[PDB]
Order: sequence, then C-alpha cells, then structure tokens
Amino acid sequence: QKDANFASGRNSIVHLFEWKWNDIADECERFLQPQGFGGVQISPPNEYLVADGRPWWERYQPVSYIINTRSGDESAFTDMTRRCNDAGVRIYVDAVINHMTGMNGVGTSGSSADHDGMNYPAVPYGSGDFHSPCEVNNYQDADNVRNCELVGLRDLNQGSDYVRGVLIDYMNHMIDLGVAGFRVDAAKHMSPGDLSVIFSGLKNLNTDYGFADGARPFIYQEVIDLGGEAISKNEYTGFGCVLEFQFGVSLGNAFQGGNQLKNLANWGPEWGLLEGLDAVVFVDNHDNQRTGGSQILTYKNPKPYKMAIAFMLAHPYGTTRIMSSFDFTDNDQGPPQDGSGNLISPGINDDNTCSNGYVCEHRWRQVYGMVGFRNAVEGTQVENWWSNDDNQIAFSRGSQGFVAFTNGGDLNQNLNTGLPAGTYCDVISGELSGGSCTGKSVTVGDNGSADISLGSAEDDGVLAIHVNAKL
Amino acid sequence: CIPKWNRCGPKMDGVPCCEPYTCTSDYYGNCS
Ligand SMILES: [Ca+2]
Ligand SMILES: [Cl-]
Repeated sequence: QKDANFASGRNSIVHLFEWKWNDIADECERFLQPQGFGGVQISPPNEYLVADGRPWWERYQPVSYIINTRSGDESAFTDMTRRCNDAGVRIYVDAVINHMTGMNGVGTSGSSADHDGMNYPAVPYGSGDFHSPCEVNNYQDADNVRNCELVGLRDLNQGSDYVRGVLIDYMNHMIDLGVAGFRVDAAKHMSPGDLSVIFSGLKNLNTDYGFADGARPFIYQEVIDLGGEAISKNEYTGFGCVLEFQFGVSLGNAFQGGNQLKNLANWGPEWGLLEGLDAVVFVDNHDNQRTGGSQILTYKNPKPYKMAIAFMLAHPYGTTRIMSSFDFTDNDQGPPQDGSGNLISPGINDDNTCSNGYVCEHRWRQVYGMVGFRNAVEGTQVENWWSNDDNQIAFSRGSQGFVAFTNGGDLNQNLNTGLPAGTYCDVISGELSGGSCTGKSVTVGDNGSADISLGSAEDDGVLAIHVNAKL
Repeated sequence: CIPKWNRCGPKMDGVPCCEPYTCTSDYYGNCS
C-alpha cells in the first residue's frame, strides 16, 4: 500500500491532467521512460457526467464504472497500460468512490444518471446504497463530513456490503488491466473503517504487466489536513499514503519570501509533516492551482515555482508528484476541445514543448533535469548543508549530487559539493550534450570544493549538478 | 462553513466558505 511499485531507477508520478489514453501511451515511450519518470496519475477513467460546458470537474461526478470517457474506451486503456508498463512507467487511477452525481443527466458512455431518485442503472445503484441526504457543512463534526453530501453529490454508503462489493470489483478490474495503484479522491469524506475493508479486498498486482509476485496496489489518499478539524490525516496512514497538503503550502510561502530559506534545514516532520514514508508530496495539484489567492505556486509564477519543485526533487522526503496542466484563465474551464466536445491532443513541438493548450511542466528542462537528479542520488542523505544565514542555501545528496538556491542576493561562494573532481553540467540551465554542457558548468576540485555562481537576476534561482551529468 | 482548501460549490448546497475565503467556483471548487 505504501510501495509505489516503481521500476528500478525511476522516480516521480506525473499527473497528466485530462490526457487521453493514446497520448499517455506515446508519452510513456518517447519521454517518460527516457527521462527516468516512475509513473502517471491519470484522470478518472470510469464513466462520469456530461456537464454543460464540459468543465474539468465533470470527471468527479461518476455515473458508472464502465471504462469509457473522453480519454478513451477500455481498448485504448489497455493499450496504454500495456505500453506504459512495457516502458517501465506505472499507471495510477484516480478513484472517485465517495459519490455519484449532483444532478440528473447522462454519462460519457450513455448511461442514465438520476440524482433525484438516486438511480444509476448501469451499476446499478438505488436509494438504499446511499446515505440519507444531508449536506457537509461542519468540519468539526467527523460524522457530518463523512456521511453527508459533499457539494450536492449523492453520497455512497461504503458501509453497505453491496456497495463495498461494487467498489472492490471496480478497483480489481483496474488491477487486472495493469494499474499499479490508486489516488483516492475525497478520502477525508469516507470512513477509514470502510476503506480498510475495501483496500484489503484488492487483489495483488498483475504479474503479466511486470510486477513482482505479491506486489500490492499503491494507495495514496486526498485528505487535506492543515489542522484544526475533527478529522486527521493520521487516521488514514495505516493502510496507505496520504497526500501531504501542508508541504506545498509551506514551500509556497518559503519560496515566495515569507520565510528564510535557511530555515529549511530541518524540513520534514518537525514542520508538522507526516513521516516521509507515509507521504506523497507536490508543489501544486489540479485543484489548488485554481485559487483566489497566491499562496500556492503554479506555472503562472515560473521562477519560484521551479525553485520549489527543484527543492522537492533534491530532498529525500516523500514520494514526489509533478503536476502537468492545461492553460486556463477561468477556474471552471475544461481542457482543449473541438466543436463536438472531443479532447484535443497535446502537440509536441521541435523544442520538446507542447502545443494545443497544454503547459507540459514535466517537459521543462528544470523539471525533468531534477527527476534525473533524484535518480542519480538515490539512497543518499542530505550532507554538506550550507546557508548564508538568510536566503541562500546549498547541500549535497551523499557524494552523488549538489544543489544551490538563492532567493536573495547573488550567490558566489566556494562551497564543498562533496562531489568527485570533474566538470559537471548544470541540469537547470542546460544538460550534457555532444560532450559539452549546453548551459552552465561547474568545475569540482580534488577536494570536492567548487566556485558556485548564481545571480539573483538569472532566469532560475537554482543550480543542480550530479554524477550522471559529468564530463 | 467550509474551511480553507476544502471542497465548495455554493450554488449546489448553499454552504459557504468560512470567512474570509470564497469559493473558486459556484459548483465545484475550493475555498481560498
Ligand atoms: Ca461520504
Ligand atoms: Cl491530490
């Protein structure tokens, strides 16, 4: 439940938000595998409501468990799992199991959705499978939060034997098709007692897709615990990992100048975070990048955003997830689509960037370069920690990688990188190509010492080097 | 009321975000 089941020498899960199965299959082979990524978190693959305007959130209103959505049908889904698994890239399903729809309509596969009468014929679900209506309105009351309707969405009763059976069948069907685990949507709105039963009924991973015998599905749950509520994230770590929301909030503040970087020296549980092995971390996610404030760093604030992501990937704390967005100006706006409502596939430009309205943060040199960094320093710990007692910090990961940051003033120091002598290519400003560094390079002396230069006016406020990008 | 970062959609159930936050959507968003 806490083992991501990544292939050897891989790290990070990329949320390919609203991507189609065929495109993900291509991405696994042409980019994710070559760059050392570990997996992909896909949007809900089960039939959901066809809402007016086709907003991104229609995917969070299930109509049934038939695998047919705007991302593709079951055939396309299997093609994706076969190809991605062959490429050593795992697939994680966004499991929406707390509710159905908030209104009447039809699903992406044509199934009927009767919110009013609580009838979902394709499953089937009827009134007796739901909690009596009431609305979630008091977060100081755990029963209200879990047993009532979340924003008008009919609330399933996971206490029911019939419902548990249906959910276990859905999830086991996904396991049969080669998925490695699940992102559990709105876990805080469900009872741990029911979830433990459901997760225990899940079969081992399908060895036909390259998993070891006895491999268990990876479980990571959305709780959103920032303290001061009836429900705690600690109630869910007995059977899986929890998405650590405090991580992005604290990092977003620090890297925006709300806290001196030197204070990150004891970053981890001391800051109120979950124990590392129980956490899945991220800078921003599909939900919080749509905010009425600026506490969360997103692609729209590039510089500090890339700095926070780099820190996340350089630090040994938790399992890392990277957001991959589509351009948006409005919060309800759905992904790129044509006149008929079909999704428009991301186009890959000559400079490896995407067209057709996708941000493709995972294709940014600074991001994939750091995924490479994380692979190179696997198994090491933070060492050679340095700071100017303000907003300039640096540290190495064993003797395999070194990273430096500045969020105030120019960094010009002869620091101990802990790395073997040689010339290293800075993976943030460039990479090793044709036998030379396309960007900046750092010369490490016989003692591991080196002149680190990083102006506060450069496009990036981070410099990273490692043994796999050495000349 | 709904505490910060949690699910909201006032037009659906009339439940408001706790002060001083507002919902990013009328149907399905977060309080921030
Ligand atoms: Ca519930
Ligand atoms: Cl999440």
